[PDB]
Amino acid sequence: HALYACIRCYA
Repeated sequence: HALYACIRCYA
């Protein structure tokens, strides 16, 4: 949804 959570998700 936002770039930062996308990062969280892949991490």
